[PDB]
Amino acid sequence: MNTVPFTSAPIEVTIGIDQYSFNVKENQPFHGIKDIPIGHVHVIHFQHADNSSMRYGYWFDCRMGNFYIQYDPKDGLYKMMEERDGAKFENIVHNFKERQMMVSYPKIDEDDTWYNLTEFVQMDKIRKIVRKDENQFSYVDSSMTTVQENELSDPAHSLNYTVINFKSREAIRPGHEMEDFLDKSYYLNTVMLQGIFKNSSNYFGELQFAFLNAMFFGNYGSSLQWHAMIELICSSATVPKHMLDKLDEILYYQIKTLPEQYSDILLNERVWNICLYSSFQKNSLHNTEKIMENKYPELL
Amino acid sequence: GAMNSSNYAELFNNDIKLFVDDTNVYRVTVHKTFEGNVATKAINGCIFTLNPKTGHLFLKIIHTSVWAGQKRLSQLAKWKTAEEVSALVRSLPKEEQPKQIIVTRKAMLDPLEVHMLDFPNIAIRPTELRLPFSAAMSIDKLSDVVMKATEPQMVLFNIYDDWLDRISSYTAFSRLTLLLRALKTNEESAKMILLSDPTITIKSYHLWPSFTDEQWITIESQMRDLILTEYGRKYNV
Ligand SMILES: O=C(O)/C=C/c1ccc(N2CCCC2=O)cc1
Repeated sequence: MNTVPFTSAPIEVTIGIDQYSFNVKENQPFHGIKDIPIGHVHVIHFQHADNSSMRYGYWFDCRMGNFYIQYDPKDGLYKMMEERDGAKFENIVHNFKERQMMVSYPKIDEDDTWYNLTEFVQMDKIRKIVRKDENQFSYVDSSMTTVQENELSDPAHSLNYTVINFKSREAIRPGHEMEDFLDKSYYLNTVMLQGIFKNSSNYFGELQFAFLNAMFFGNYGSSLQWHAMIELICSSATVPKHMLDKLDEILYYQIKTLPEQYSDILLNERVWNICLYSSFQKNSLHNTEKIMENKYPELL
Repeated sequence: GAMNSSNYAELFNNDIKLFVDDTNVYRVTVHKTFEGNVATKAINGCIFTLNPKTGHLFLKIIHTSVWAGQKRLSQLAKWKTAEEVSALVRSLPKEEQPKQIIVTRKAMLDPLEVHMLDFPNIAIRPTELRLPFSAAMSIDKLSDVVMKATEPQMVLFNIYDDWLDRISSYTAFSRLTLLLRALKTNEESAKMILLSDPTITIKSYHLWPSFTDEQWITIESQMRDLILTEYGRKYNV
C-alpha cells in the first residue's frame, strides 16, 4: 500500500480519491492519504470550497514514483509533485502515519468497483492522451478541450483522445458508402482496432478514461468521447464476441457508479436508446440494459 | 443551412446549384398474388436533378434491373440516388460543378453527404419549400423516355424550353412550380388546360406549348383557378 502525503491544506477543499470524496476545512491536521491500493492507476481530485469553478486533479500510479501534494498560493491550486529523495519521502510519510494525520483509502474488502472501472486503463496511455512529458502524473480539469473539440484552443493543454467521426473519409471506404455508413464494422475493426489502437484492451482503456474524466471533472469533451466509443461498437454488425461481453461489464460498472443526480448531464439519451434498442448490438448488452432500465428508466 | 422563402432569391444568383428530388427513383405497383398475398412490381424511375437558374435538367433514368435481388429497396434508393448525383458531379468540368446541392427530402441528406465527402466545399442542404417535382412524370415527354428505357440512361433537358429568352429565372421557376403543382393536384384538368387549344403546339424540341406572353398569363390564371378549385373540393370550402 502506497501514500500521497500533503505538505498542508491551506484552503478549504473537497478532496476526491478515485470514487471517494471527503472535506478538509481551511486549516486542520490534514497530511494526506494512505493505504492506496498498489496495482491500479488512481486519480486525486479537488474542488475548492470557495470556488467550485474548476474541478481539477491528477492521474498517477504509485509504482512510478513518490508523489505528494502541495498548495501553490500564486497559481491558487493544489499541485502534485514528485519527490526524488526516497529517504526523505519515507521519513515524512512515517511521521505523518505515526501521527494519524493521513485519511485511509476507504476500500471495502468485497469491493472491486475501482478495478472494474480501470481494468484496461494504463498510466502510459494516459500520458499519451494528456501531454506533459516532464511529469510522471497527468493533470486534468473540467475545462480542458479535446483535439476534436479544437478542430471544430491551446494545443498543449488538450485531451488527445482518438478522433471518431462517422462522416469522415477515414470512416467510409470509397465505393462502400452505404455499407460503411450503416455498418461501422470496417471503421471499428480495421481502422480503429487493427490500425490505431492495435487491440481491444487499448480501446477499452481510452473508453474507461474518458468516462472517468467526464464523471470526476464534468469534462464535456470526455463525455462526448465515451459515448462515441460506445456507439462505434454498438453500430457495428461484426464485433468479436469477447469484446461485446467485456463492454457489457465495463458499462454495467460505469452506470452503477454514476451519481444518480448527474444522470441528466452525463448520459446522452439518443446514444443510449439507439445502442440498447435499435443498434446491431441491441441484444448483446444484457447486464447494462438491465441496470439502465432499473436505475434510469426516465432516459429510456 | 436549410433553404426557405426568406433566402428564396438565392436560387437565382450566380452560384451554381442543383435541386435533387428522389421521389420517383423507386416506383412500384402493389397487387394481389395468386395465393392472396400482396406483392410489388417495380417500374422504371428517375432522379430529377435541376439547375433552377438555367433550367438544365439531368434526368437519370433508373431501370428496374437495378433492384434485382436487392433488399430494403426504399433505403437502397436513397443511396443509389446519392451515388448517381456524386457520379454526375464528378463527370462535370470543375467550373460547372455546383457549389450547393439542395435535396427536396431530408432523408437524402446523409446519403448525399457521405457520397460527397470528397467535395468538402459543396454544401448539401435541405429546403423548407414544398416543391412539386414528383409531378415531373406528368410531363409527357419525360414519362415517355423513362418508361421506354431498357437500360440505365441519362437524358438532358431544359425544363424551361425557351422561356429565359423572355423572362427571368425567378419567373421561370415560379411558372414551373405552378405548372407542376397543378399537374400534381389534378393532372387531367391541368393537361386539359395546357392542350385544350389545338392551334398552340409543343415544338419537337420542347416540353411545353409555345404560348405567347399573353397566353402564358391566361394559362397561369387557369392553373391557379384549378389549384383553388381543388382546394375547395378537398376541404368543402
Ligand atoms: O468529509 C468527511 O466526511 C471527512 C473528512 C475528514 C476526515 C478525517 C480527516 N483527517 C484524518 C487525518 C487528519 C484529518 O484531518 C480529514 C477529513
